[PDB]
Amino acid sequence: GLFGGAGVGKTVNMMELIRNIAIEHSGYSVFAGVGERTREGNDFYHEMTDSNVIDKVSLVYGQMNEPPGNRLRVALTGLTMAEKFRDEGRDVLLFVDNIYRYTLAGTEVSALLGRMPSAVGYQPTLAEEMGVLQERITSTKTGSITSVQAVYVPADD
Amino acid sequence: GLFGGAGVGKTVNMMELIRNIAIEHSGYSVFAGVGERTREGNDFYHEMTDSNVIDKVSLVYGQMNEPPGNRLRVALTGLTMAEKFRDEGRDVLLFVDNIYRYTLAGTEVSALLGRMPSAVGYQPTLAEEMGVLQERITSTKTGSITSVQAVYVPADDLTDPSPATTFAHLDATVVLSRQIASLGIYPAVDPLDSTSRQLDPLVVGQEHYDTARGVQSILQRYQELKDIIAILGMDELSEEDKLVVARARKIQRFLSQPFFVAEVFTGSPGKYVSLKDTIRGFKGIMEGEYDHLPEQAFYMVGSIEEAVEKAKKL
Amino acid sequence: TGYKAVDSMIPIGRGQRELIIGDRQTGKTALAIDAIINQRDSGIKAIYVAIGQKASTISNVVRKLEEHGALANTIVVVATASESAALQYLAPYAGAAMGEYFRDRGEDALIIYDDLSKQAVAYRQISLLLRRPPGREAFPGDVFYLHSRLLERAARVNAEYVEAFTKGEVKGKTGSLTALPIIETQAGDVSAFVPTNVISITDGQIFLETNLFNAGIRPAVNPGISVSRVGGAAQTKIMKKLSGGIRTALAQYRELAAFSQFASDLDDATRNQLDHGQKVTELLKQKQYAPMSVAQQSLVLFAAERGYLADVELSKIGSFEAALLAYVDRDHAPLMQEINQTGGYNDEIEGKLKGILDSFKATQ
Amino acid sequence: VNPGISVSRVGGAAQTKIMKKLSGGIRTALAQYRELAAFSQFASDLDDATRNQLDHGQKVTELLKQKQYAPMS
Amino acid sequence: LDLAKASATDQLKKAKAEAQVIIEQANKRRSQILDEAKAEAEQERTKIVAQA
Amino acid sequence: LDLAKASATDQLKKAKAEAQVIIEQANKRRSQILDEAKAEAEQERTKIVAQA
Amino acid sequence: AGAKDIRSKIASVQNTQKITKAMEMVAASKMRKSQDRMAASRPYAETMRKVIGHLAHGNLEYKHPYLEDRDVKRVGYLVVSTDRGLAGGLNINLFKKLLAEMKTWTDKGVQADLAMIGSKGVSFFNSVGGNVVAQVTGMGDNPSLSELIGPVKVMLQAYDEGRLDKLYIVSNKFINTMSQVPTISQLLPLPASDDDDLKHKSWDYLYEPDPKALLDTLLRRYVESQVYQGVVENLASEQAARMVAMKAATDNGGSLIKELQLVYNKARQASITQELTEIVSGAA
Ligand SMILES: Nc1ncnc2c1ncn2[C@@H]1O[C@H](COP(=O)(O)OP(=O)(O)OP(=O)(O)O)[C@@H](O)[C@H]1O
Ligand SMILES: Nc1ncnc2c1ncn2[C@@H]1O[C@H](COP(=O)(O)OP(=O)(O)O)[C@@H](O)[C@H]1O
Repeated sequence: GLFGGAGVGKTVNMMELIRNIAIEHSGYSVFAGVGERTREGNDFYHEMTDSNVIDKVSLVYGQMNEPPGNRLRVALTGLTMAEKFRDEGRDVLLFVDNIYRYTLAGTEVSALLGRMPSAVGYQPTLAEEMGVLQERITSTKTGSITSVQAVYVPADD
Repeated sequence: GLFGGAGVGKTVNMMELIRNIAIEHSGYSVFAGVGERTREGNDFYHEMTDSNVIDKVSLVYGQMNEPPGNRLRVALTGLTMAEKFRDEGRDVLLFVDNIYRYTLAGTEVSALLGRMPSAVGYQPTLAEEMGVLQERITSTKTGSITSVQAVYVPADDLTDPSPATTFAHLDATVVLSRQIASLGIYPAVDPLDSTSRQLDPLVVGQEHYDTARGVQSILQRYQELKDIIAILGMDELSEEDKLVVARARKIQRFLSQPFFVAEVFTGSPGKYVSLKDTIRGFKGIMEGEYDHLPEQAFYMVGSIEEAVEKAKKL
Repeated sequence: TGYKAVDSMIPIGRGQRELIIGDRQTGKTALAIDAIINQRDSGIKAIYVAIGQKASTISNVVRKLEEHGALANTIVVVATASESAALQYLAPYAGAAMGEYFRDRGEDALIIYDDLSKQAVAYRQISLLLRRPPGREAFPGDVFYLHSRLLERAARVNAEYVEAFTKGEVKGKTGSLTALPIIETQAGDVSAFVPTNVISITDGQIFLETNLFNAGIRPAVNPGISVSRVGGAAQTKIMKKLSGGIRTALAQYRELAAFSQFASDLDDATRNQLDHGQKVTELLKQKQYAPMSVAQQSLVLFAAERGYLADVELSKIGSFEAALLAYVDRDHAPLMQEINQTGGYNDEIEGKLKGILDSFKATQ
Repeated sequence: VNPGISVSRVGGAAQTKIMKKLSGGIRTALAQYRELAAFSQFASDLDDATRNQLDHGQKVTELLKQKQYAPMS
Repeated sequence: LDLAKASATDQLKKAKAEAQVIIEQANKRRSQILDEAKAEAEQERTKIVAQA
Repeated sequence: LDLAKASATDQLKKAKAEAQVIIEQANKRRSQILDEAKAEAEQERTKIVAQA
Repeated sequence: AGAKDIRSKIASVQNTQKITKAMEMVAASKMRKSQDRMAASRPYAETMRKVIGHLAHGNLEYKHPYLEDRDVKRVGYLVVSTDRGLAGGLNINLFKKLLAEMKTWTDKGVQADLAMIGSKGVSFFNSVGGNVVAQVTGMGDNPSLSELIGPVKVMLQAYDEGRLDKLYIVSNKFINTMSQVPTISQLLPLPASDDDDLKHKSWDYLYEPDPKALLDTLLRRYVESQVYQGVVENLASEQAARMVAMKAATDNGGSLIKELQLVYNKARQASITQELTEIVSGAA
């Protein structure tokens, strides 16, 4: 869990992670995001040049207007990816964007079901999806299945 | 708009409303009863007759027993009739009350209609009715129609779209309240929120405009003081507070006023009260000028002098 | 925007949507009205929308429209008390239609939507009318998508609008779309799933305090309860420069406030925190109708910059003698040409700021 | 944990002459060092009553804590 | 003493009157400015509602 | 010397003081007028544009 | 709670009643030590008057300097004032009656001269205005005659100088433990004790000096230790009603606890109510 406000050099330190997870660590350093600001995402392509090391991680993005399934989709294919990296032994360590997008995302999900959803209509099993989640991320046999844990603050609940 | 449920003096306040109404009446107008106490209509009507007043004014009469179909029924009669008058009499004017009867009727109807009641039961779309009619009314080129009305405040439920939705259509909001009743003021109502949209500090000047702003403050002033005064008693206060609460009991009381119609409800008639004086004494207690007159003399006060005539005697 | 503080709290730029909570019968429509001062003055591309509208408010409103110098600087179609719950939902959809002919024009598109609840319970009496189980308040939860699709559009000027307008006959160019939110509720209730999720989407959130204009202070709003993300980045170098101390008295004054909590607790230092806090509090105001000069930006930077912290410290002399400094502009306001021209921090000016304060001695 | 706010049906019912008998006076005395501490701050000068109690109960109170992975003989 | 307080006195009050005059210059100066403003404004208005 | 000096400074001071006091008062008058005048011009434009 | 409020709140009312209960206790021990201590200061002043007469029968045949106290220009005055809080309202009782007496001197119209002791009425008569040639303040609980010295010969001038004919002397006291005596005196009277000045000193006391000196300074001693006693009793009153008010404030919050009992209890019922409401509604 990552709690901190601003001025992180999170992109800087990410370059230290390039300088680490890519460099000072070998294990395949992947990351992904969703729900950003358009040209500010393009400015994270600018930053992608700042680190320049963007080559470690495919660029796959949500752009939050993406519908709820669209918004909530990318992960398990992400496991078709660590199905390389960790599975590739080059330990999958992939940076993890957005919980509020994911928390609220599963909310909009079980809502759309009209089902008895989780409390306050959230995704009932979203937590079980966390059991599947950490269930995915382990220093593995294959390669350490690792993830940068930082949350779109589910309203910083 | 006239808020308050009935029992609030929504009508009994509306009594003096008929007094000074008459005072200013001087127009071509008509009115009618709805969901009303019967003999109220009987002898009240017999006051119109007593006033010989029914001349310009025909009255349908609804009673508390009425049919809902009757209740909401008299509406379209209002429609066609106004079509007659406001056009015809370019003077058209009326007053009314207790519509929460009608609106409510629509609510019950919704599910009764098998229609989805609105959320928590109203006529599902009933606001459509609301701004439909509030729409449907105008002081017209056809003719200017001055009018006013009440509805039962839903046991004074504000979020009640009766009150909630109501805040929309009305130009100036009113409340017949237990507050000045809790205050025991001759009014027995809650103004403090009421907005006169016509009050422009240009228009008002700062006579009325300024005096008013001082009200907003002093309101917040003694209002605020309520807190810690409650806490420790009021001892901890700087005395200036006591100046505020001073003009609060005093001047606030002074607002409470003789009004001629009081004679009925309050066996004694009070006094018509002119506004220039209101600016005057407004200065006086604003000055705390007298400062001697009891809040009592101020309570139910006549004018500044009348309350100052008090201040001599009282 | 018509308050000096308008900019001062949170400047911005094209592409942005900030919520401002609002107050019933407080002006927060009439305050909300009081906004457009600089906008009609802006004579720049904007839009606004209304549903279920009131013909009186319509009429007198128009009266202001002519009163508003521009009245043509932007257009609005009108939807009244009969505008369909459908149509209610429709206007937000509607704006983009030719709004492109600015945004696509690469011009700033800009819009204003209000009474969005009308679109919501519009979808409610729709949904119950649809006999369709909606979200709470009988309206479907589409507001997410409804304001996903709806809320998406705002596009700050950017040239991967390379097809915007002429496509791109350049027009290779920067589609600017600045969004104008309207946030109000009875009590301003965020528990609305609308106010919840919608609240999230906000690129700024301003709480309006009924308190100031309630006790009457003409500008009423709730600061810091008002929080907008765009901020004084758009405050130009001086506006950038001088804009700092705000939350300070929001602290300090209010911090000074805390001292009262113990009857007779104060300190001369804290007394200075009610001198700046409370007296500098006495400084600020914005009217029922307030324009803002932004050459007034200087007017701001005075109190610290000039001795106006002390100078004419009397609110009598603050309002009065300060207005008499507006005189000193009448006396001397030659360079303000080059100033509002400039709009940026340069000490070279700041000399003229001190000697300005001398004219303020002359201006009392 | 909450001190006797945790309330077991069984308790010293199973406790022995040392345990039941010898070990008795706990929780109320606890409430003491608690309650004895209680007034101390606002109204002050707790005598060696509370000192010699609250602290004695604060001292013994200190002797209470048993870390994770601590069984007790 | 005499020399000092004297000079200070005279220069002081002289300075005083000068100042007062200055205030007057600014007074009907900016004030007259106000009047003229009134006039021009008037013109603009007549124009406006004429246009109406 | 001493009492003299005292009165001299004190005086020329005070004289300056009332002097400016008046000056500001008058200036306030020129303002007051030019205000009233401004109001008048307003009234004029009003009527003109109107019957126009 | 209540909803989020009435209980967080009402609990704050618990912190309240509790807090001010600890106040009742604190200000109680305060009261006990306050009078208990407050009783001490009589002994040598008592002696002073006693003997003062005792000789002063035969001895009184000589001269009285202060028989006028100060000469008549002012009828003087004296102020003591609060170094602390929670005691009571002798700001109102004493400061009220004080302002009153002032009006009586205006009625007289003769001059009057006051001196602040204590902080508060230093700030009353500061605020309320007046003439305090000396201002003393806030010695705390410790009456000290030597502390009084600077004040002692502060006043001793004008009085000795004959400036302030009579004077005004105001001292709180605990009239009972319950009853608290705010007192105010016409000071700079000739205190005029002729009592044991009835019986010619029957033990003919060889007097190393002449009397009138000891009249001045020793008199200062008598009235002074008198002052230590009187202000002490002012402290008796002080911490007494301190404990009192402390208790009552400890009381107030209960009613609130009742109301919040109606928001958490009544709005408890209400929460239950909506629970039923949308329980049904979403439950359809
Ligand atoms: N900045 C302001 N200072 C003082 N009064 C203001 C201000 N803005 C608007 N008002 C006042 O508000 C009144 C109109 O109230 P209005 O109905 O606009 O309140 P409201 O706050 O808009 O309610 P809502 O926002 O729900 O419509 C006008 O009389 C106007 O003077
Ligand atoms: N101005 C007033 N003076 C005295 N009593 C009033 C006034 N206004 C309202 N009331 C009180 O309100 C009570 C209810 O009368 P009614 O008009 O039937 O209330 P409502 O209209 O709310 O039913 C009356 O008994 C009356 O005493």
